[PDB]
Amino acid sequence: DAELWYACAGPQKALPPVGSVVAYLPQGHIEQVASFNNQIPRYNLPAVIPCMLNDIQLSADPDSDEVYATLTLCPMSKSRSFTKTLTVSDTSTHGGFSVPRRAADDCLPKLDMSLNPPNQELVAKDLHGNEWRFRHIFRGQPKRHLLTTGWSVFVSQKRLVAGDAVLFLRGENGQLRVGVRRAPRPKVLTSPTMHIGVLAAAAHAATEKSRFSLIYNPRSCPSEFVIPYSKYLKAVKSNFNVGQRFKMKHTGTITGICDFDPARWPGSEWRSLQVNWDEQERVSPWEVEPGNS
Amino acid sequence: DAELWYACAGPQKALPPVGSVVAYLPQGHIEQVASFNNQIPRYNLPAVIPCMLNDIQLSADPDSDEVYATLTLCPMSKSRSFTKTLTVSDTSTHGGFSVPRRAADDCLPKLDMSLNPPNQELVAKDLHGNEWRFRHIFRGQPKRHLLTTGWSVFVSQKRLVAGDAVLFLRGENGQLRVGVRRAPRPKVLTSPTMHIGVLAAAAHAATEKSRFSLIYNPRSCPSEFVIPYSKYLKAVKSNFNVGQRFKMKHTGTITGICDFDPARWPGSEWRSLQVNWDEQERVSPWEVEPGNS
DNA sequence: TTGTCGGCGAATCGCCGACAA
DNA sequence: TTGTCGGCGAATCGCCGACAA
Ligand SMILES: [Cl-]
Ligand SMILES: [Cl-]
Repeated sequence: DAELWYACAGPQKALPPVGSVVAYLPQGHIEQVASFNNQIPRYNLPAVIPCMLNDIQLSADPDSDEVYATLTLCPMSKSRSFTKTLTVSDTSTHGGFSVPRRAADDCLPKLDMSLNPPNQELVAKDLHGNEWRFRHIFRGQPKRHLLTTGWSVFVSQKRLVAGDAVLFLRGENGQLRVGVRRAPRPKVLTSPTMHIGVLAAAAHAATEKSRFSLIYNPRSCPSEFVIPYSKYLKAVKSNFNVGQRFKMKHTGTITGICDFDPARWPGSEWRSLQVNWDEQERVSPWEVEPGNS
Repeated sequence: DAELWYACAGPQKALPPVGSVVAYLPQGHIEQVASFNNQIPRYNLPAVIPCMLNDIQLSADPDSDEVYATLTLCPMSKSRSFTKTLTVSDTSTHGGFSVPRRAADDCLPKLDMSLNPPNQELVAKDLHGNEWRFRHIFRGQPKRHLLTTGWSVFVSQKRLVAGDAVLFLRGENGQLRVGVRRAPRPKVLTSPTMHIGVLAAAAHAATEKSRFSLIYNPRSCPSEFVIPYSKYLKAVKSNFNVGQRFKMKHTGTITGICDFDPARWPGSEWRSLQVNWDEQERVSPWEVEPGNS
């Protein structure tokens, strides 16, 4: 289910539609793969590459549960939801799970309060179609919504620890969906060979106008690097200036406008906005909005 | 400890020494990275690349325990040991671990048989220096060597299942070492971008005579692709012929001698020997020996 | 509102010879 | 030689209100 995939990725995540023109930004692709590790031949590669979004394949690791997507590019010429950060008691083998009162009313199905105690056995599917059975009971003094039977098994099988978060989604159907967003945490190739591979594949696809492929790792990608081409153009046509107040979907002030990496990426709009927050320091024009909406 | 690293990799594994000339075989490097997944721009890349072995870095995944090495190449112009495949009872929460009688005598320290029952608390370090305490008891009827206290914890923490194997090494020192060899089982880059990255990095290093780097995954590499250059030359000078009997460090018969992939790797000695076993079908001259020693 | 706790009953865990392959 | 089993004692597991933040 695609709604579950975006929930585990992040609330502000929504990939461009297949068949639409997108702006491929290689600086951001490298930033993603460089976050997995810690010079190279210089390629004549443009800082932006308009591409047709040929295909998207949402995927999830079975054992680890991390979500990722495979995108195919070709260079050119809603539902009720809630998330809770798991506490120590939630993950402890001692007790069960404390359901936020707002979540049980706005997300979980309504219990029969005429029962004593009100209870139901919920059944939720994860990203791989596996069913999970939870007993949802309303007890305690003061009274509360708890998940008892089936919760600790869910904790051990998915190896959940405190600080992690559990997700629940209820669509129009009675079926429930459950997800996991783990707290922040080179096996096949070294980083320079990964770095070189990204450039050469993009270069070959750019000069030949042939389609290539990449992996999107949402929870390991600081800034999206496949954005709608229209959103990219409207950002370029925008004329930011020093001292302007901006906002992010947190507020700050633009302190400068210059290139982020003028050595190998001259004239690039990537992270070209020097900013200072009010309470990371280099952002792109398309991820900010003038701070007076 | 380097002895533990090679134990977890495999008995027939021993990398060339640092500072020696090695034969880099890109066909085998691709075979390794293609085993992690399931067309590309053609590169003028030779089937063998003599390189100086600049550095080796043995490493091990902390959580998963898989071993890998980072090698740095530059193109040019002993101890008592035993291994047991873990049974169901070994991994079951029910009992402990059955130590093979030959292992306790030839590897583990000698128990004081004057005790009743003979026992000692062993302390072994894993690949990351963590200590593991096991009670080694000699009991049962018929009598046997068992590991009781500390074994089931070792099973749960390392997530061991039946079919996996445990290793133990005893050097000249009293300190013991323990290892794990798990049964046979794309996150950051797609396979074509991995494929392209291997070629381009090797190509750039070959034409510029600059040093590059790669990852060796022993338990995911079917045939070694960084071998001593002398061993490669002596294989080329060898004149195999059809019908010759060969042996592998299993015996068979050579049925043909031709190129393995004449499309993109013409005139390559890689897997250039068609063989038929007596009881996989394409091997290289340097991994076989005439079957009459 | 909700995280943590103690309390017991339920249950898995773990060490021990008893047995065949 | 050694894998699996039953047997109990040891122990963690799990559901329940009681309590403050
Ligand atoms: Cl899916
Ligand atoms: Cl080491």
